[PDB]
Amino acid sequence: DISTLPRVKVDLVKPPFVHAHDQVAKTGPRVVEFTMTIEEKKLVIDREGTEIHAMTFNGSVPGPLMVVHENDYVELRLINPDTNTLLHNIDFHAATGALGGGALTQVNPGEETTLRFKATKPGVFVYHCAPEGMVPWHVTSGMNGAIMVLPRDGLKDEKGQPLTYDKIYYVGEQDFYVPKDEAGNYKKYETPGEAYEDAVKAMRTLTPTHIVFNGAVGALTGDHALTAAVGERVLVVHSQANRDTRPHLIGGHGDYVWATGKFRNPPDLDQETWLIPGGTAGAAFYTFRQPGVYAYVNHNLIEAFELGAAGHFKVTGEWNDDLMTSVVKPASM
Amino acid sequence: DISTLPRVKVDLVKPPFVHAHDQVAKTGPRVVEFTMTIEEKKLVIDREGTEIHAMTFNGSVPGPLMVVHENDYVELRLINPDTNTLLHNIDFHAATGALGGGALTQVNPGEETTLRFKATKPGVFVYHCAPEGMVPWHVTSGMNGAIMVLPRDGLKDEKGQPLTYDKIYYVGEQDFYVPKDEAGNYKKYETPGEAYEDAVKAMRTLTPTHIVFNGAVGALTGDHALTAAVGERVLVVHSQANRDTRPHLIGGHGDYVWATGKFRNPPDLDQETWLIPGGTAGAAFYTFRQPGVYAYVNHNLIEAFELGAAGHFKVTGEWNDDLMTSVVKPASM
Amino acid sequence: DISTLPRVKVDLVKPPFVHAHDQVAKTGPRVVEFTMTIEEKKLVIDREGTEIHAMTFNGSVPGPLMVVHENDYVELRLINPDTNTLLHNIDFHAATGALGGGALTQVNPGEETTLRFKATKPGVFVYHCAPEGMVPWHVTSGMNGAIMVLPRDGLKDEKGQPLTYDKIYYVGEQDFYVPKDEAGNYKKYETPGEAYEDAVKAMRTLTPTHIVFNGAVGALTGDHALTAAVGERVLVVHSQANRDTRPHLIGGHGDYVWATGKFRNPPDLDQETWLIPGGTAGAAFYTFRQPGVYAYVNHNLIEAFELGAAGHFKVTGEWNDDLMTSVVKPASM
Ligand SMILES: [Cu+2]
Ligand SMILES: [Cu+2]
Ligand SMILES: [Cu+2]
Ligand SMILES: [Cu+2]
Ligand SMILES: [Cu+2]
Ligand SMILES: [Cu+2]
Repeated sequence: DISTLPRVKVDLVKPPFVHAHDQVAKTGPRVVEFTMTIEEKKLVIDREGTEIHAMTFNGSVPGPLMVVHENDYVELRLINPDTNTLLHNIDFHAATGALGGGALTQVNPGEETTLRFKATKPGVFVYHCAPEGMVPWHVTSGMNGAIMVLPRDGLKDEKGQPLTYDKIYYVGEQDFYVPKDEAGNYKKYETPGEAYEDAVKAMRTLTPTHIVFNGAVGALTGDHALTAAVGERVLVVHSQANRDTRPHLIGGHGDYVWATGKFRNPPDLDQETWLIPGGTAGAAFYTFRQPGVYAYVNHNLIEAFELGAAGHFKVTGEWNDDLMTSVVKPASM
Repeated sequence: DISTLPRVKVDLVKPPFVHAHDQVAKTGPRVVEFTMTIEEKKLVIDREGTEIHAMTFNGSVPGPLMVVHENDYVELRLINPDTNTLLHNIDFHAATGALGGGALTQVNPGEETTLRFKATKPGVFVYHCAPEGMVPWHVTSGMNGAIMVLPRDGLKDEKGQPLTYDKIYYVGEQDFYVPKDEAGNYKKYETPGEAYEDAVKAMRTLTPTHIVFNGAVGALTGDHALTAAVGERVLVVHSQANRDTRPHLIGGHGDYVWATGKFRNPPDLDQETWLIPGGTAGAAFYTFRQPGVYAYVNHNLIEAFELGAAGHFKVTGEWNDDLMTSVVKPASM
Repeated sequence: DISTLPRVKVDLVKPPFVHAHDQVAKTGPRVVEFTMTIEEKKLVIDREGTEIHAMTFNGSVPGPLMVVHENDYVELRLINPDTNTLLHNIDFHAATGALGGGALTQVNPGEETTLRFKATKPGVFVYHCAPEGMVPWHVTSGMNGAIMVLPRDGLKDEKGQPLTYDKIYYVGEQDFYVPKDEAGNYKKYETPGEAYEDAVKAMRTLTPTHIVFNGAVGALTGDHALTAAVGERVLVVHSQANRDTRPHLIGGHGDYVWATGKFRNPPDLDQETWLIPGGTAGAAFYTFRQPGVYAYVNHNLIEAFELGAAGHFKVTGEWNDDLMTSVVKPASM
């Protein structure tokens, strides 16, 4: 009887940060309450000032990471304010039935709905909007995020021993298909409805114009680089709702990787690069051993360095000359 | 001595259905006899009436699923009637030697041949036509299917416990490259030979014009949706002879997945989406828990919903409100 | 104290061959010394005579395979002669810190440097050039290779039993983006610097013009086919620094495959085809059972047979009619 269960309200945070949670469950099963408000908004996605009409959960691309434990119930209040123009819904890949919830959560502007589902399988999972006839358009306008369903006893390695992370970040990777004219310049529009046939044509090329982390070129750089210290254990959750990616930590590794995101499987060890298929969330665990700047990229390096799928970590601490050293610094022959 | 073995004749069925077989072998090793007749034919592949010259095994795209057990012998009588125009052959990825059989099965119109091979490795495997100099053209005209080599003791989970399916379906996914003129309209042709240089150019774009299940947009919908009941265990075999795909059951999961199709490996558990590389067959096992319509898609959602790689399941039975429920149906604020 | 360790000098060989090494380590940890000289050079990459300005480690595309054991130190002397025009560096995916070494190995023409790192994780790994602001351009001009870090006790199967290879080959797969004019003809250039904005535009299409093994169409054919004998155990290391590939041995299998290349994981068994993500090296072990010609391909068959990603094995020995035979050779009905 669900009404006998504790309820807990979560207040979400903006990616790449993740709301507070406990790895090992400190309570029995609960109903975990979340609220998200849909926001259609203009977003500038590159250095050149290219502007799109983004479709967001809670104002960000990606939407926020939700965290529960296996056999909790997720109860989502989804709000579509009357300042929006389009119908939206939500499909959770974590959920069972009704198109992931999509068939039950169609909200017009000015409506809201509350969906409950049981989180029966542990892992990281994509969620995304999916309105009938308009699915890729909403997804590729930014309307996707992820949910993490932790095992009740937290994460385990390939030998069943505990893995505990000190920090967690969520990297949402977004492929955009900004329409171009014949000469190759992007079109700008007053409303989201002003793209539709042009959006379909752009999408049908299967060639993104931009591929970004956290909604824009350079979003995870500068004052907004990810941070860690030497010795810290970091979990990086990465999602791609529509298109394959291949993450890589330049200067590091994925010590334990669940490339397709599902924690009942043993992790793959010592990965250089891993493939997260489109429509999937994955997770990588790494312990930093060297200080300095790292680049976290999609290792199609054109996608990384020309299209935008690159971020930075800035790591503090002690350099280890045993692991790497410059024996003879660059100099003339 | 092969002549001392039983012979059994199989009569194939059209995809997505699968001919009758036993999961656990009820006999010793056998010579399993199959006959396929090659048919070049016009196929309408979309709602707009786009017509191609398809190259088929047994009249369908994909070709039919063949089912044997490990250490059976497969004996295929391959017929190329004189009503066809092209030379064809067959390469079985299940087989060892002679380019999968391709070097031994070149048949001109008006010829036939009989190939035998031993099915030494368990799994699902692609088969496809592969004539020297014309390989991608034949494959991407539809001339591919799959073969399942079951372990003699049937399928097993990650703990070595039995997995028994109640129903099986075969989803062949086909990338087509229909040539376009400068303005973007498809060209139509009187004969298969009328494409060749234009076909090569279309293929070299690496951008399919259509990606379909069972040979056409919408083929696995309506009266031709896949069916199941709540509680039934379903195996879905999926193949892609040329290009990566990432299947996903919208509203469900792959409870046990062999993404690259080979049954001596433990399955991956609880998959949302999985990557089947081009040139591979994979298999997913799911037990339905909720009734209703499900969409089975390639989760590049542009490929699914714009290019055609989407089908439906229609599931009968009892809705489970514990797993999912609408707490507050969509309504005005 | 590293100065107390033995030093051993390796003399590299041209791909697809691999320098001499021992699978099971016959010594304790060592400092393994390598020297590579960067060469910018014109390369003809296809049958039509298309010429690019390649950027190479040691004169070849790919760069040579380096082989060490886990917990050895790699000490690389990297030389950029004054006959080159560009700055270069090196990032080892095997290494920890400083962008894989890239931050420590920037060499102008006329400079050299010596980097040391500890090979702490076993596997095959990509290495590539990565100069700030010019990363994909250098990589997709050929400036990448791989390093194998063997476990000290050699390779093991999924049951922890030894796997010993008789022969090893290294297949580097390269995506090139040769700029085209409006009509579709390739542009030719006097210097590497003559591409830059045109190179970026070509890359941004995400559509390679050529995908080759060992630096050219047909490089691993004819007198340069790979060779083996029936009964021989062969390890094929395959790398792709920028773009996914899906290798397949036509007529064979990957008996044991580490698709993402990391030897602390059990291999996948009986693969038909496997996905090596861009930015990764993988390895496949096969025992030949049939003589004849095999084709080793990327199983996007357009990429193989139209764009160049195909090579051959020529295998000597005894045909096994139990595994495959032509029962009735092609003939008229
Ligand atoms: Cu939406
Ligand atoms: Cu989805
Ligand atoms: Cu054919
Ligand atoms: Cu094949
Ligand atoms: Cu370089
Ligand atoms: Cu790299």
